[PDB]
Amino acid sequence: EGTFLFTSESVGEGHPDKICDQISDAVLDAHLQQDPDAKVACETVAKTGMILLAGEITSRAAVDYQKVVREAVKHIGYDDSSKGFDYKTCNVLVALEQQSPDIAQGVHLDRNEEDIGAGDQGLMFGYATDETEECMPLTIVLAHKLNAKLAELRRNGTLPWLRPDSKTQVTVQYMQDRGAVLPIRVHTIVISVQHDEEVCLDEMRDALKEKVIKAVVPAKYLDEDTIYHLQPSGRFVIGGPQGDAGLTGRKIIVDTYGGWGAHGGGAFSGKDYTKVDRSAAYAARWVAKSLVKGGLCRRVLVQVSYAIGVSHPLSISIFHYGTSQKSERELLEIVKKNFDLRPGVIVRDLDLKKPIYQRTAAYGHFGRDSFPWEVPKKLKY
Amino acid sequence: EGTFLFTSESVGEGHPDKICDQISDAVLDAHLQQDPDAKVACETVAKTGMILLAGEITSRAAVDYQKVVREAVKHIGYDDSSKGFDYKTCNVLVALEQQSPQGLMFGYATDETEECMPLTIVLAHKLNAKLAELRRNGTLPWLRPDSKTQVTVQYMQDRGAVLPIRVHTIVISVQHDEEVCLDEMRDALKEKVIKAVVPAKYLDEDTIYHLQPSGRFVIGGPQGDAGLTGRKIIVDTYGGWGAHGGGAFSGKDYTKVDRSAAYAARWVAKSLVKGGLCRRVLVQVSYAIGVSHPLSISIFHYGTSQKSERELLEIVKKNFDLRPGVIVRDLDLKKPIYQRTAAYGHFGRDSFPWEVPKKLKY
Amino acid sequence: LLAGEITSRAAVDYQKVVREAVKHIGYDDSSKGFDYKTCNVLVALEQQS
Amino acid sequence: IPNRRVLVTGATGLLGRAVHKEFQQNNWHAVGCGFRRARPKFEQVNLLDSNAVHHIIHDFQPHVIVHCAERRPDVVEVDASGNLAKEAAAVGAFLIYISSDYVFDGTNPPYREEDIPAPLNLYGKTKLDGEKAVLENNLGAAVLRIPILYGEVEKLEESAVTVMFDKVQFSNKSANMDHWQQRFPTHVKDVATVCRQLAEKRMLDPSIKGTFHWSGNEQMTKYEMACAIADAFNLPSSHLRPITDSPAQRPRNAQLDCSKLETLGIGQRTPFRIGIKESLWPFLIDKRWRQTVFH
Ligand SMILES: Nc1ncnc2c1ncn2[C@@H]1O[C@H](CO)[C@@H](O)[C@H]1O
Repeated sequence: EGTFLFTSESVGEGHPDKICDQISDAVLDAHLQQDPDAKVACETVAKTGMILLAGEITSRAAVDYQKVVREAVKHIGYDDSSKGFDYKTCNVLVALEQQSPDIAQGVHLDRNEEDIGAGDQGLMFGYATDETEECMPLTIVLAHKLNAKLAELRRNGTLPWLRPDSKTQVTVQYMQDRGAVLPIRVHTIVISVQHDEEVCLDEMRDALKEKVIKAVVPAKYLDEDTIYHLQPSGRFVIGGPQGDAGLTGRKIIVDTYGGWGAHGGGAFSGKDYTKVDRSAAYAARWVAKSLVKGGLCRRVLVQVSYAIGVSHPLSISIFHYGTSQKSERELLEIVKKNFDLRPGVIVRDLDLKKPIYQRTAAYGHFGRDSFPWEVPKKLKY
Repeated sequence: EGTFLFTSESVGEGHPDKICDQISDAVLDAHLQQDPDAKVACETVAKTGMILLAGEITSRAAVDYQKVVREAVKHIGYDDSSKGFDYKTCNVLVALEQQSPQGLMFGYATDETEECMPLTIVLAHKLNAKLAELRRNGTLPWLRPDSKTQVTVQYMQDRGAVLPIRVHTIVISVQHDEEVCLDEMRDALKEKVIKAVVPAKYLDEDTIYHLQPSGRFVIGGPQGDAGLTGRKIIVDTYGGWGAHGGGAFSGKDYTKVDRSAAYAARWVAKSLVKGGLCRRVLVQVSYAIGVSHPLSISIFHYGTSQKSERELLEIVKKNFDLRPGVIVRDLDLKKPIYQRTAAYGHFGRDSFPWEVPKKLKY
Repeated sequence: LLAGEITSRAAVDYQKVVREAVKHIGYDDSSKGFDYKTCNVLVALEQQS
Repeated sequence: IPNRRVLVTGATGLLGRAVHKEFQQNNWHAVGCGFRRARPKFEQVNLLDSNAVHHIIHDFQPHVIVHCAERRPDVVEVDASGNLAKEAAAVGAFLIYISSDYVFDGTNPPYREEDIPAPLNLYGKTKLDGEKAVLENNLGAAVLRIPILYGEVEKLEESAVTVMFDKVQFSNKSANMDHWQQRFPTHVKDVATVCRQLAEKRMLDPSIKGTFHWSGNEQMTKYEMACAIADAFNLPSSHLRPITDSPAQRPRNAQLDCSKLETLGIGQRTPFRIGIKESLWPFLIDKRWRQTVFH
């Protein structure tokens, strides 16, 4: 047949590499409140006792970094030596400078806003698939919503023995179909998630399966052979930044398409609208969703690239996996007519100065209701 | 038509995110060179005057991190306060938690270059390495370590494979001194660098040049931006081409499938194409929990093979042992080599094992 | 945080030293402000032989 | 959120994917089933498993049912067909047993809702056996008959009209094409609608049955279809031999007669220009070369 397997993963708010992605976006949000024109590249580190901030910021705003970090760590749910970590008593080192003068003069100074140049150079992709309502790959959609379900149940209390670190791998048996891909059945699910001392191992799997999995996954994709590795580590209560090493932007395939389509390198969190690693990556997603929802293809991947201090993209590229009647140039030409993909227009079109980034820090940036880039444009061809 | 664009990027040795990647594998080299069964997840954060080492280690080794850190920075070429950084003064904090005793990997290869790599990233790497070379001759003595490059190729689709027709746009930004004037640099980047690196057939008079489009690049290195280990994984792998589950390579030891199985996946895919069976291929190995052997393997040959996937797969099963334990043995993954990988990409390089095709009996 | 120059043959588990001392002093839970189990330990010693 | 119910057998196959979806875009609670490729889109139910069949008819409570139950050629050479009518009639479900024109001789056009059946082959015959079986186990059932079906296919072999497309594309190969035997292409999307309206009209008349005929108004042969198909994508047409030989089993025409069924405002006919052009664009060479999991 054309039957392949495929796996994508997500992680919980309280996984180190996602604590940083989220703290960084907190500091971003912070600055944007008092100053929407703040420039922010805040990379964050989480070691056993430590959250260290590092990066560069230009922002009129003054921010209490101690508070923003600790408030977000608290929101994440780490508050005792019982758990790995505790906002009340943790080390917070700051190493934030003013920003490089050589970027300022040749990126954002003395320029009519629609013609500000790229913050950096680089390449960004953006992808879409008719395989789900949200135009995202089932694998990565299910994967995220498991860690979402987990956290929701942690917070509202029905599963109080839950603790914020988690990981979820979701393997699906797919089938080709005139270029598009058709999910058939969930082949394997894995869930390790940090737990309390009290609750025993066999109530936890019983729980994961009926409270979490069954809620999230439509029974159509499950059958008898569907395999479940729920808490296959066992002794996962010692969990979080303790023992470990977090960094912002070490979960970029989780942050996006769970390994589908493509990715051009750029990390999202801790960066503002001038960093095209983020802005043009939300835009390219906007494009590829708008094309699919507008019925032009069932499946599409889009690439753009920028050069530092240059407003227009250096190259747009459309691959439609043979799923459109229109050729690939025909879609590309439609995209020229309907999108201005300079970083100064994208900020308007998607409102990228509002302090909303801490939502995007976990459970993925793409395929979610509220986000500006997820609202397809009515296209005029 | 059936003509398209595609772009890829690389960075020079001096880039803060890549500085970090070198130091993490420098630290790995250093440990294995004593205990060759060392277990290592070494992060490195680099920022103005700081190198921070973080994350679990288990080893029998005694490593003078000061020596390791500084010897890498010295090598990379940051030796005076004027460049923004100096291995003689830089602060070296260390937060490693030593002791003393699942998913999916992708490989890719293409017929479009001698090294079986998407042309876009090949040229991007060569430009950064060329710069570094010229810096280290003192042919271009006004060079500095941090740089960046991006190459947009104009391809043609052809029967599942891709045909590079021309270079369409090249971007180079490199850190320089405050003496040399702007024209001298852009005139040097074109002739002594780009024209030395790129086949003259792919260059013509429409090829768009962005040489120091930043305008002025004196402040850089860990100064100009924060740097972190494993933040350039698409530069480290296939430049946007192929696929990527999401493994950061550097600072991890051979016991990390993310790194070892990735290397083998490349080894395979390259062998297949070098072996005359495919023009292009992606190889997708999915390890599951409780299996020495890869549970599944899919081979996407973009229809460039006279053989079926099943046919192609079988060849692999009877040529390759992809049990993690065997991979480390077959590819000699206990040598203090890894620092050499952490710059100009892990794939497409001849010194490396996983880049030497296994000749295929089938 | 540890700072400053040493010259020695001994190899020393600074993690161990710093934590077993902080325990003996009696900082055992984050209820108290400090904990030998959860605290960061940075080392910045400049050691030769 | 809809009330009255439809079950579609062979809803994994070409005819049934249209039948099921055509009900379920005009407010019906629609549930197709199939033996193969059922999950996730349809229920898993083997027709020759007599227990499982009633198990789903019981549970769901279908007011109207539509049997279709392949890889077309064949076009050269059952019985739970009717066992379904037994079970379907019990629960008060109007069964529509889709059948082939191949039940006939093929000597005078047309053939009527009434005419004498005389099958010349394996296939033709056992489609008759199914009509008896269906109808005598329950004389409250329509035997809606159809000609050759093209439709919007997933693999070419799903239709005897579509299998030809490879032949039509490659000029470098020459192949022959059957002109001896007359043919009658019909969209499954149209049969989907005739099946839908012959059900919404089982209330506006509470007793309809006793055989029904439906076809498309576009007379062609394998060859004449092929050249339309070239002319839809604008391809070279002249690598294609006609024939009037018999490379001896098939009918040489049948043609259906849709008097009764047209009468009640029950019909739809998508032109073959478009019908087929919309079906076969994904199997253009250039689109096939472009259809891979990764770019
Ligand atoms: N003035 C500049 N022009 C172009 N690139 C730069 C400049 N300053 C820093 N960079 C590069 O871009 C990244 C952050 O913008 C840094 O890691 C560095 O490699």
